[PDB]
Amino acid sequence: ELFTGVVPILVELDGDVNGHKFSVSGEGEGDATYGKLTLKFICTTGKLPVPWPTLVTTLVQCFSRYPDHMKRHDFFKSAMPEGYVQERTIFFKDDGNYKTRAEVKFEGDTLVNRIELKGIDFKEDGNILGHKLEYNYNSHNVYIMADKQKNGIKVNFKIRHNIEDGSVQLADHYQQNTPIGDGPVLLPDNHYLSTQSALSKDPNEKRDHMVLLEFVTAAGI
Amino acid sequence: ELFTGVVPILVELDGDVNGHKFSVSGEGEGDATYGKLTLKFICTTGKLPVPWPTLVTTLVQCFSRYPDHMKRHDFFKSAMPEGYVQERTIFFKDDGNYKTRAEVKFEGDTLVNRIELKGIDFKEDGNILGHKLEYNYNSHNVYIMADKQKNGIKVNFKIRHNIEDGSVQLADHYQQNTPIGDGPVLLPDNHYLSTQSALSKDPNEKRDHMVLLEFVTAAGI
Repeated sequence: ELFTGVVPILVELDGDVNGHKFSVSGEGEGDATYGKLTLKFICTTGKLPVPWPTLVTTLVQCFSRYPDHMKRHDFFKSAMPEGYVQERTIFFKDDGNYKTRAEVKFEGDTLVNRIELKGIDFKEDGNILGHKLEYNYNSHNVYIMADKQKNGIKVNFKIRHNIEDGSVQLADHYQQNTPIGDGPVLLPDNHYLSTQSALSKDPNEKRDHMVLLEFVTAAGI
Repeated sequence: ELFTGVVPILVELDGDVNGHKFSVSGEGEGDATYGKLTLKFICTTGKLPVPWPTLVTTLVQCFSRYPDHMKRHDFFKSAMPEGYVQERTIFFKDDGNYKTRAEVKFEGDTLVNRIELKGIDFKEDGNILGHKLEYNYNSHNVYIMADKQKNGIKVNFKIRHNIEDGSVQLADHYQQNTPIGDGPVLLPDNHYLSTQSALSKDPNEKRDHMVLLEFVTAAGI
């Protein structure tokens, strides 16, 4: 019953991409029982140097709806409330790469996801730094597998960001999660997470930001 | 100022696919100024014979946010409140096809979209009738062009529905819209509509249904 109700969420990211330093603070709430996520992110350091869509996977998979018969495969919720470290190496096809480390744990009533991001090799003529990506999102299947030795899971999927000239920027994701505590955690059978995401703005919001709504449901078992 | 506020929406579809007759009633509201759409659809004839995702494009493009400098390209809103007839021939790659005719007009305070759908050639072993499609949606760019002679627009795009085995069902859309009134309507320059859609369920909803949230913004000018 840690996630049985609507849980408040706080996201804090400090990043660095080709020297361009910035920060993003996010607020929202998620309903696990429904896999619904509702968040708002403001770029507290001015104008975001990178497209908002490229930070979507970075800025809380524990809010996924795991159907009843899969509750024994929910590593995310089983690491709570102590948490898990989420690391990723995301490769933007024919452009730079992001390296992010984040710890997502409960801090009282709020589920907090603190992250650090470093991105490099981004061409200044590229989609990413060129800001040639459209403000929208597709739906992908996120693949999970247990990592026995490390006592976590290995996750992996490819994101397809849309470019304004009907092209598609691919972004390969290499993700790993380990619990932060020493208590046993649920190591799951192979399965994926079907996730849908939608980006919108906010009229009454003056600062640079992104509104993100997202639905996630576990499957493959 | 017909669409300046939140407008209520009513969708009514009666369909026939390979003989399987059914009806879908939908309710919701849209905010044009924001391009946000929020609708809920119930299958009033029992269990929907076709996957809910295949009816998404069928079940009100006048709720798109047309940035200020494009208000002269908004055919949809310029046909109001009298309306427009929206016809489509959608071809499901390697499977059947849908033929839908719908009139969408204002009926008092509510924007009503009444539709008739006939689908044929759907293989019983196919994705569609086989219900092998996942309950989710991608984002596509809907292409508009004026149709001088007919006094409307020709619209066209391809939808990529996801299949549970990481495949992609393509669905070619051939759409045409003509005003219902004889007053002059705005014929637009070529441009597209960037649309994002997300499907979800509803806990307190017992009947067969689909919850659809959708963001649309005009571009290409």
